[PDB]
Amino acid sequence: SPLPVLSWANREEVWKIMLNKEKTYLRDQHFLEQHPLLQPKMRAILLDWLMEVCEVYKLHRETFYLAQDFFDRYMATQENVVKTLLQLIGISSLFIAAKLEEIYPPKLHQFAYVTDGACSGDEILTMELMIMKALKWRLSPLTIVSWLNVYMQVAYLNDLHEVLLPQYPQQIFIQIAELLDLCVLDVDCLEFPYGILAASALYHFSSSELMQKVSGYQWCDIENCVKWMVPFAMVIRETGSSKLKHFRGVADEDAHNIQTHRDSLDLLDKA
Amino acid sequence: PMENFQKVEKIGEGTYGVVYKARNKLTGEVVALKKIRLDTETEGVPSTAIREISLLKELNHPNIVKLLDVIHTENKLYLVFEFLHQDLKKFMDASALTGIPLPLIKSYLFQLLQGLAFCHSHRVLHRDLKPQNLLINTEGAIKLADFGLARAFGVPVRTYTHEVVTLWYRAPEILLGCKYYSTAVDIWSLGCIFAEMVTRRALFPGDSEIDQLFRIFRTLGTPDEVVWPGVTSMPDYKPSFPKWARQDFSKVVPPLDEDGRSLLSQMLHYDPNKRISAKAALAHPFFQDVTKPVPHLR
Ligand SMILES: O=C1NCCCNC(=O)c2cccc(n2)Nc2cc([nH]n2)[C@H]2CC[C@H](C2)O1
Repeated sequence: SPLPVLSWANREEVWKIMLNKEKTYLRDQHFLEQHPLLQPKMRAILLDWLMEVCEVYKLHRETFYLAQDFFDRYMATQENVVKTLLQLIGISSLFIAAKLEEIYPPKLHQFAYVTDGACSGDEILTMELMIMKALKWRLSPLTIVSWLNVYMQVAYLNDLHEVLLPQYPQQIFIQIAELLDLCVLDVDCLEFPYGILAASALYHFSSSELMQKVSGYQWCDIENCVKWMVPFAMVIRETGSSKLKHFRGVADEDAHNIQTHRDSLDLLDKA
Repeated sequence: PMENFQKVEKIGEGTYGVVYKARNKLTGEVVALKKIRLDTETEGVPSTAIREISLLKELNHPNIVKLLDVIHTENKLYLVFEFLHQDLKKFMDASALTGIPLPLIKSYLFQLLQGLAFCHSHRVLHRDLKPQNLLINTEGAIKLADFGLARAFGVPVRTYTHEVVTLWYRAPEILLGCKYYSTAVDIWSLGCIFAEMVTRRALFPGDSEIDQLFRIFRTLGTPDEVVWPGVTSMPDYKPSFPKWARQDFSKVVPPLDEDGRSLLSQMLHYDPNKRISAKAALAHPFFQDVTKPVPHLR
């Protein structure tokens, strides 16, 4: 429990419920064997696609990671899906996400527009209901990026240990988010609890000591994740870290929370 | 589809949607049914319906009105809820001559704080706490309802929708245009509901954003950088706001002992940072008779 004492609740209870939550939300790095017509690389291409459309429409990272987590949780419920309706399943996931997370989401037709007419507004509305019925309407996961937001606040604490008004640097967040974004494109990531992936990514940009202070997790807990993440880590350092953009109409105290895209194409293949 | 469900009466229509009392006539099991016309819904399952269903799935508590099922039929989405017979405005109206007896007030508040403390520990803000949204049954229970304006907050919180809480139950930090907010807006609402239960009247019946602020000021005093650090730097704060003096709490809630007046004032602290928590309220001396011994370790 890396939270300091909370005014509103038992810091331990808050943290248990959040850990307790992660447990009632299953994931499977080996769900694409339920669909033996499908190749692991297909998923990466798709999630790479969502990130693109998220940047254009200035959607939050939380929105992207909800889409990802709706995708991979949904497929695990299904059987023998074909490449054909991967665009529909993903853009419909982003649609649900965007409606959950944004104050003023895009409108249904924008989600059909991007599809280049491979998906109709009313295919989207059909799929969204099957996805939501299939996930038993459990649409409130702790995303990979949501743990990075936790950790970054805990790292930047003072006297009156307020964990709620967000106080941390935007450029460090951007740089760790880049490493997590690349890591997600590869289904092997779903081996590691989302808490651990975020913890493990921060470790690469800091130390086992900071990681423990902010996450709780002991070196052994993240040890294997850290080892798996190594190749994605070095590949991001070989190229240099990216810069915090300002976004049009998006304020500045909110500019790190906007999802972004660079050519994470070849970058994943080195690994 | 809609199998064993006989509609018995329309309970209402009003932002929450269309809601009917229904009987499982096989079982004599009474539910509340919320009907969502998908066909007339441009943007598909409404954002407010997706958020309320996922939130209530993971909010199982005795003082939170349960979501029993979600049935998709015929371009209709049906939300099936636990059913409670009356809401607290109608109860308070029906009780305005006799008063609500102080045992029931204490009990009802205590229970509401237990629901609210469950939501907050689960990082959920209600954001629309008013008597119309507090449902009572025939066994002395009260429960939170309408999670359509509710929202999960991040441990490190983010800027949330600014159009929240109906005007009379709205916290001063929201009226003055605060950037961030969290658990304290819900506590201001219960504070307003507490006094209302006591006085048989809305505590702060404003007819506009500015009139609400002024009614708040007239009762609790125009705030300054002493009682509420940052207040003078807030977007909708105006150096011109008149200067009124806080009022004795023995005359704004006359029926109320030492402990009540304590509880309510801490529930109505101007500074969101100081406003009591739901958890801490449950541990108040006002409740000393209801709350009992526990231990602690390191
Ligand atoms: O979204 C809401 N809004 C609460 C205010 C509207 N309902 C009433 O005013 C009312 C009045 C008298 C009895 C009654 N509701 N019974 C009832 C209703 C529900 N369960 N039990 C479910 C239906 C969706 C949840 C809770 O309510």
